[PDB]
Formats: sequence, structure tokens, C-alpha cells
Amino acid sequence: TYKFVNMREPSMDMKSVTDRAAQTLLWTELVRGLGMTLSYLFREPATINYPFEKGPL
Amino acid sequence: MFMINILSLIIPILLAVAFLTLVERKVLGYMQLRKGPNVVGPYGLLQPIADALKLVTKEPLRPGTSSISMFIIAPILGLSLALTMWVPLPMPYPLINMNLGVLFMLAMSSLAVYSILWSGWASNSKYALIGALRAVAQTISYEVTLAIILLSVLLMNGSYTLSTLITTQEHIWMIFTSWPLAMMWFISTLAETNRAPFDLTEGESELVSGFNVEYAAGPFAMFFMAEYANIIMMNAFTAILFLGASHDPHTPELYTINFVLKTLALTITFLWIRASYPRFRYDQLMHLLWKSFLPLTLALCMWHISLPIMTASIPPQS
Amino acid sequence: MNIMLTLLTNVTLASLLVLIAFWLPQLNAYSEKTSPYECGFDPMGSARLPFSMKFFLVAITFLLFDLEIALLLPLPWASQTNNLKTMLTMALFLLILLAASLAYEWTQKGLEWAE
Amino acid sequence: MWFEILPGIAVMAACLFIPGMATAHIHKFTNGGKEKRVAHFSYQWNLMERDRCISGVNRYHVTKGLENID
Amino acid sequence: TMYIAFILSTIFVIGFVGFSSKPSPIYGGLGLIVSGGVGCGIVLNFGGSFLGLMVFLIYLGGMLVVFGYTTAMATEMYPEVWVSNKTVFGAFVSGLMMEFCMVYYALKEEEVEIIFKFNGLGDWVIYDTGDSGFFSEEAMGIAALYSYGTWLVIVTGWSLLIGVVVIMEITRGN
Amino acid sequence: AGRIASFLKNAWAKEPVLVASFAIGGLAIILPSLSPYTNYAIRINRATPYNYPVPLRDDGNMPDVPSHPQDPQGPSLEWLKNL
Amino acid sequence: RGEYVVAKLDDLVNWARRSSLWPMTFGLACCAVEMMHMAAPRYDMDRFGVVFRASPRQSDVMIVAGTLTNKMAPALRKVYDQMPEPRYVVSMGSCANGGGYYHYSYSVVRGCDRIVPVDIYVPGCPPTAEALLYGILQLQRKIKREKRLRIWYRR
Amino acid sequence: MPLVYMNIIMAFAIALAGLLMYRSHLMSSLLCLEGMMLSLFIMSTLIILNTHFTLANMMPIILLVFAACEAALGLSLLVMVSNTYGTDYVQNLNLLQC
Ligand SMILES: CCCCCCCCCCCCCCCCCC(=O)OC[C@H](COP(=O)([O-])OCC[N+](C)(C)C)OC(=O)CCCCCCCCCCCCCCCCC
Ligand code: SF4
Repeated sequence: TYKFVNMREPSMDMKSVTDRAAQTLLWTELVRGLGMTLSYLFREPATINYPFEKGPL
Repeated sequence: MFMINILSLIIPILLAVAFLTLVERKVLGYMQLRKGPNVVGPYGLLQPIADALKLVTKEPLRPGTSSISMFIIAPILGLSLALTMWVPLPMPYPLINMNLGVLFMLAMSSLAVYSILWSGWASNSKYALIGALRAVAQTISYEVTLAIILLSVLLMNGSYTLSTLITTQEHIWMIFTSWPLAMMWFISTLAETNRAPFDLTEGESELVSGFNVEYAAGPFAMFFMAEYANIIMMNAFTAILFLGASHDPHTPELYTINFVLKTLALTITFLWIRASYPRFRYDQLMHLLWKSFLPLTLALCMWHISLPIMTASIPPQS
Repeated sequence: MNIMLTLLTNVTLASLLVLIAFWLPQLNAYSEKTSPYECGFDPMGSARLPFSMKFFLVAITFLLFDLEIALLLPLPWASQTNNLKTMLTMALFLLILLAASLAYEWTQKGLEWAE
Repeated sequence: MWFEILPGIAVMAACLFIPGMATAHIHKFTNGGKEKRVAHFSYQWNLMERDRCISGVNRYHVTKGLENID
Repeated sequence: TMYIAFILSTIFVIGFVGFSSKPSPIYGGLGLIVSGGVGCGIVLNFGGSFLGLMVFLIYLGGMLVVFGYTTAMATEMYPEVWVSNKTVFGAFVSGLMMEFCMVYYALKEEEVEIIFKFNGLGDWVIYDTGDSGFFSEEAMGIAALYSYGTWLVIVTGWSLLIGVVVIMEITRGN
Repeated sequence: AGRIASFLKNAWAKEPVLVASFAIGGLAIILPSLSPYTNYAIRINRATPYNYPVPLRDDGNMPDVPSHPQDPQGPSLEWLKNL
Repeated sequence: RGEYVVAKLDDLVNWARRSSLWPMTFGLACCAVEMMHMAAPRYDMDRFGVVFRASPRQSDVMIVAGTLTNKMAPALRKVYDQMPEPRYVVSMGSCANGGGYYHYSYSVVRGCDRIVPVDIYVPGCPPTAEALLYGILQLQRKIKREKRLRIWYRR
Repeated sequence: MPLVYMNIIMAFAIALAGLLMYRSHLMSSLLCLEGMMLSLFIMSTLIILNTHFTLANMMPIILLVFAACEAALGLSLLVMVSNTYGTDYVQNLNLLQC
């Protein structure tokens, strides 16, 4: 069994074309990337305080 | 007393640059699930000092094939322009109050392109020159949109006086009136300071460090200070242009607090772009500017000339 | 003149930072240390590498666009005339001609970074 | 975690606040406790030059009211 | 402080001598932009604020910038230096001494007749005495380009469009 | 009908930037000529008193020139106060 | 006496130099990935002021992370020469230390210390990211005990 | 005339002499042309501001834009010549003697 990774054709109606035009002109997926980085900024870092803390063996 | 004013403008700006290095490193670290500087001083607060001290005691290798006159003139021009860009800024009252303040900024920032054209040429190496030429072409191409966007926005101001921007934005931000021009202006400012996906002249994974390969220690440090001063200055210009703060003539400290907070927010956004996107190709950003930004900018300049006339909303020229 | 003092201070302090930056460190230089950097080898000088008509064409097109921008800068004061219809006609005329220059460069290859 | 970035931001904020406050206070100090007079146009400059002449102390900002003559 | 326009003009002429003696074009361009900066300052001292800032933004940051960019591409294998020729030194020295001799003669005589009659009585002396009101006369004159200068706008815009077409014709190279 | 709608469809689907720019430029071209307020802008520009209004000598037969600034003669800015 | 001022100045300069140890990414082989693991969030070499640097002109320490071959040694020495001073070399892994698994090969130089002077030898194949971090902190402590200005004062 | 006018006209004369006295590079001559234009700009600006010829305030703008258009044309010509000969040397522009 296999699957296609990039074999979807975009829809070509009024609403979908307007969705893509708004995504083009208003940078919505760039805003999603900014949101992902902003969400990572408010997560506790995985850093340990070496040498006072040590990696597990 | 005016000399003290000049000094108390310049020195805090350089300190703000020094700690902007730390702030950028920490923001990048926390967006990347790490910490960043937290060992050298409390929360890395002495790290900029460590960097500045290490740099000025490191051997500044000058190239054997370098015209030293321009090799040292380029950092002087860069830092002098980066500092003098703050003298007309209306933190409530400017150091220098001109009729044509934003025109003055446009001219001074257009003179800053020489520091790359002279550093790349002076460094020789026959390859950093190509990176310098790419940087100069990018800079001059985005100067077009900077100038036209500034022109269109100022048609509500009525003059080139920056103090008038405070009056123009008394009841409403200029963002609510020109947000498309605000996005294009912000990306143009991103591109002019060689930041974010527009950092082609110093692509860490494209050309190592481009025009700054041969510079080391001290002159490299001053170039860095010039770039970060330009970053903070451009964000201050953006805040004053689009997010005008309310002014109390009897309490200008409120305006200063407002302006500083908004400038810091825009600078943190500049560092936010750095941590979120891949890098544009040179031809790709040139295509963006010339075929995407420029037509919309021309159309919006047309719109913003038509709009005050057809609504009887032309501002005063005084 | 205050502005002249400000420029003098900025330039003077930048040059002083050069002087400390470029004289304070302790130096020890040899031939292979200051050799031009080429990722671990020596660079070829070749012969006038910075070429290609496209780099010059973008500069020229920026120059002409910058001239039209110079023509557009007086606009904030131009809207203060009683003869607003003539002024609007001429400003829009200049902007259509800017758009026409952009379109002509665009359609006739122009802005393209070709093979 | 993220709030440890705040110290550097606070240092930046203080360093950026200093210029505006210093400019405002120097302007108040050197202009008679009032805002530094703005002369974008020759009429305002002429107003200030008249102000300097009538003050008797060669300072435009020393304001003579109806107590001077009437 | 008493004389500012004269130092600016002497430096202007010195820069002209420097770049017109024609060293390698990068130093000629450096001299040209120094001359342009001091000339922008000269016209700033005369009340031409917009015109001087135009000098800056379009000449020094536009036209020049483009000139230095194009020199950085079409140059010599070892791009030349000022010192490399005795002709550059001779031309610059002769120009500097003909500047010094004539400025000394004009300062101490005030009636030189090199082609034109000149009197260095000052430079502030020729300024008129009056008020310009609540506007910059220069800005009002330049903003009249769109109301009074319709024909000028027409011909200049046509020439700029023709310039784009012309540059694309010439550089095609076939 | 369908030809222009299809062209607008293709342009909106592939070049939204050019569609937006041409629409904005067209409106900037067209809208001022239909605005009732353009004449108002002209009038506001005309009512701004940059110069001194140097007076006239009443040779008699000047019944429409005021005499005093607060005489019921000469143009009025009451229209501008409410606009 | 005046040796107290020189000692304080040396302490200041050596604190500034070890608080901003900017290394150069010389990733030759398997040791390169453990070094970017010391870069990774778990160890976060940037929290020590140890940045991700670039061209040797702004690098303070060379990390030789991987096998040095005969074909590659001239480039390593070239970039070592191009480093501004003061500069340090950390040899990471058995291959860089003394040849390692490939010690008896025709094409492998037996230890980078035949090519450059080495300050710290980090053992392991590969050394764990924690071992490399320990070597980096040990290098920092080497810098702390330098007495360059006190050497000069007694010359 | 005041001595600023003397120095401005002197700058024009020096630029004219520098342009007429050629050297190898074409770019140097083009820079001399640009200096001639800049001196003309400053002379026009001084004359126009001093006599308060208000409508003539726009003349320096027109002079600047037209001379920069000519400079663009000359730069393109130089680039074509260089692509022919690898240099902008005027001595290569001599094959029309025959
Ligand atoms: C009555 C009203 C009349 C007037 C109406 C005015 C028009 C209103 C509708 C227009 C909306 C769009 C305005 C312009 C947007 C940009 C134009 C453009 O080309 O975009 C697509 C362009 C190009 O997109 P593209 O590559 O997908 O498309 C290119 C062209 N095609 C489709 C053919 C391939 O994209 C960008 O510009 C990307 C920018 C990269 C950087 C991203 C930064 C993200 C973070 C932004 C934060 C916020 C910024 C501002 C901050 C605050 C500042 C104060
Ligand atoms: S020491 Fe071991 S892990 Fe490191 S490069 Fe050599 S073989 Fe690979």
C-alpha cells in the first residue's frame, strides 16, 4: 500500500478562490507561523542546569 | 545644555542596542525551547558587557587587500548615520525640530547604503563585493516603497513634520486608516535593515556573513551597533507613523512610556519574524518588491491622493 | 547651529569608537593569518567578477523610479491649492506614467532574472 | 521561564525612556519652564524675535503682560 | 561662525578639483558626494530646505549610489588609486592653488575680474529683509508644479517613460 | 458576460495583487469626479487666509464690501463650521 | 602595589573572554551531531554565552569534531591560521584526539594536534554532548587562570 | 557678485575642464558631467532663492531629473562599451577613424 503526498487539486469556486486571495494578501499562514513560535515562547524550556543537573544515563 | 541633550540621546540608544542583543538572544532561545543567556550575570544581564569587552580586546584582522581609508570610513559613516537618525524623532519633543524630518530620515537612510558599497569594495576578496552589490540593489529597491508609502501616509499629515504625526493621530491611530500601507511599510523596513527572510547580505547559511566576513572585533562591533540602532530607530518610526500615542503637554512622560512600549513591541516583532520563517531568495525578494509591493503601492498612493480631496478631509499644512 | 553640533558629535563619537576598536587590542599578525578567507583555501582573483546586465538594469530602473519619486514628493503641499482638479489630474497623471513604466518593463522581460 | 526575558526588556525600556524625558526636561529648563517655542515659519521666528526684544533680558521666553505697560 | 557659506563653497570647489582631476572613479565619486553634501548645506543656508534635501535623497542617495554601484562592476583588475598617477597630483595641486590664489585675491581686494566682476563683501549682505508669513516660499513655488506647471509635468513624465523605453532598447545588446 | 467573469476569475485566482491594485487605482481615478465633497475641499482651500486681506477705499457704491469684519457683508464660514 | 591593578584588569579581560567563547562549527564526522546536541535545548550552549558563530574572523575557539583526513588537514590549518587571537582548539572525539578507529589508515592524520595546537582533548567516540559541555567549561576555567597582564608586568 | 557665486561658477569651470581633458576611464568623464550638473543646480537654486522667483523654485527639480535621465543613458552606453571591450577605456572607441 502507498499514499499520495501532493495529489490534491485546489477548489476553483468563489469562496475557495476568495479564501486563497485573502491568504495571499493578508498573510494568514505567516500569522500561523508567528502563532506557533509565540506558543513555544510560553512553554517551559527543556534546558537542564548543567553541571548542577545532569543528563539521565 | 543642548550638548547634554545630544549625549543623553546618544548614550542610552547605544545601551539599548547592547541590551537588544541580549533580548533578541533570549526571545530566540525561548521560542526554540531553550533559554539563551542566563549564566553571565543575573538572567544574562551582564552578557552584552561581556560581548563588548571581548570584542574590543580581540585582534581586529585587517585584510592585506583592503583600502584602509574606506575600510575605517564605512563603520564611521554607518554608526554616525545610525545615531543621527534619532535627532528628529518626536519622543514628545524632538532634539532637532525640522519642517522636513521624515524627508531627512529618508535621505540619511539612503546615505547608509554607502557603508555596504564601501565595505564590500574595500574588503576586496572579489566575492564579498558581489554580496555587497546584492545588498545595495535590495536596499535601493526597497527605498522606492519606503518613499512612496511615506508619501501616501503623510497626505493625511499635511507636512513632513514628525511632530504633526502626534496631532494627526490624536483621536485614532493611522493604522486604522492605512493598514495595507502599514503592512507593506513594515515589510519594507524589515528588508531595509537586512533582517528576517531579507538578511541576504549576511546569510548565515548562504554566504557565512557576506560583506562582514573580513571585519572583526571592533569595526564588526560598530557595524553591529549601527544595524541594531537602525532596527530600533525604524521600529520607533513605525510606532510614531502608525500607532501614534496620546500626548499630554503637561505630562510628556506618559507619551514617552507609550512610545517606548510600542517601539519595544515592534522590535520584539522584528525578532519574532527572525524565529518563524525561512529565508527569501535574492531574486524572490526582488520579485516581491518589484511585482507585488510596487503596483499596490502605486495604487494606494493614487487612492490616498484622491481620498482627502473627494471627502474634504485635506489636513492643514501648518 | 544645533544640527551642526549634533552631526559633529555623532561623527566624532563614531570615529572615537573606531580608534578604540582599531588600536586597543593586542596584535600578533603573520602572512597566513590575514590571507583572504575562502572557507579553508585561497581565493581566485579571476578578472572583474561583478558582472551581468541585470545588476546594472535594476540600478537604472531604480534611478528612473527615484526621479519620478522626486517629482512626487511636493504632493503634501500640492493639495493645498484652490485649483484641486488640475492638481489631482496631474498627480494621477504622474502615477499612471509610473505604472506605465513599471508595466512596460514588466511585459518586455525587464524585471526578470533570466537564465 | 519566559518572564526572565523581562529584565533585559526593562533595561531596554529604561534606556529608551531616558532620551525623551531628558529632551522634555531640558526643553523646559532652557525655555523659562514652558515648552520650547516652535518656529516652523518666519512669522513664528519674528514672534520670538519680538519677544526677545521686549523682554529687556534678551530672552524670548520672559513674557511681558499688561504689567509691563498695559 | 560668521562665515559659513564661504567655507562651504571653498570645500565645494575643492571637492570639484578632487574628482575632476579624475582619480579612479570610486574616489571621484567620493569627491562628488562630498561636494554634493556641502552644496546641499550651501542651499540649506539660503533657505532652500526642500531643494537641498532633494540633492541629498535623489543625487547622493540615488544617482550617486547608482554611479558607485556601476563603477564597482566595470573597473580595473586592480581598481586604481589616487596616488598611482602624477597627473592626478598635478591637476589637484594646480586646482587647489588656483582656488587659494583667487580666494585670497577676492578676500583682500573684493574687485577681481576673472571673467565676471566679484566682491567678497560677505554673503549675508545680499539677503533681503522681510517676512515670508506662515509658509515656505520655496515649498509653495515647488508645489505649484501641479497647478502652474502642467506642461512641465507632461513633458517631464513623457521624457521619463521614454527614458525607460530607451534604456531597455540600448542595453538589449542585439 | 462569461468571458469577462472568467478573466476576472483567473486574475483573482492567480494574481490577486494586480486585481486589488487595478481596482484601487481605478476607484482613485473615478471616485473624485462623483464626490459632492470635492467642491467642499476646493472651498476649504479657498477659505484658508494665508495672506493679509488688504482693504479697499470705499469710493461710495461699495454696498457689498463689509466695512467691519463683523458686518453682514462679505463671505461667511458658517457652512464650514457644521461641515 | 601596581600589580593589583594589573591582576584586576587581567581578571576582567579573562572573564569577558570566557563569558563570550564563540566557537567555530568544524563538524567533520559523527562528533558533529553530538556537538549540535550540546547546541540543542537540553544543554543549550548559548546559555553560557557560547553562541552559534560564523566565519573564523569572529570565532574564539575551534572545535575539531570528527576525523581529520590527509585531504582535509590543509584546510583545517588554513582556517586555524585565519582565526584572530586569542584562539583555542578543542579536540573532540577519538579520531581528532589520536586517530581513533582509523588510526592505522593511509588517509587519516593521527590526531589534529599534529596540525594545530590543542587546548582540550575531549575523549569518547563520540563524547556525549554533556562530555563536550564539560570540556567547554574546562576550557573556560583554563581561560580564567591565564595571567597575560601579570606576565607583562614582570617582564 | 557675492563670492559664493564666484566659487559655484568656478566649480562649473573646473568640471568643464575635467570633462574636456579626458583620461582612460569613461566613468571619470561621466562623473565630471555630473559635477557640471550639480554646480548648475546649486547656481540655479541660489539665484532663484535670492531673488524670490517663487515659480522658478521648481526649475532645479526639472534640471535634476532631466540630467539624471541623461546620466542613466550615458551609464547604459558605458556598460555596452565595457561589454564590448572588457573596460570603459575611451581609447578603444577609435575604430571610426576608418
Ligand atoms: C474603501 C477602501 C478602499 C481601499 C482598499 C485598500 C485595499 C484593501 C485590500 C488589500 C489588502 C492587502 C494589502 C497589501 C498586503 C501585501 C501585498 C502583497 O503583495 O502581499 C503578498 C506578498 C506576495 O505573496 P505571494 O508570494 O503569495 O504572491 C505573489 C504573487 N503570486 C500570487 C502571483 C505568486 O507576500 C508578502 O508580501 C509576504 C511578506 C513576507 C513577510 C511576512 C511578515 C509577517 C508578519 C507581518 C506582521 C504585521 C505587519 C505589520 C505590523 C504593524 C506595522 C505598523
Ligand atoms: S571519534 Fe567516533 S564519533 Fe567522533 S568522528 Fe571519530 S568515529 Fe565518529
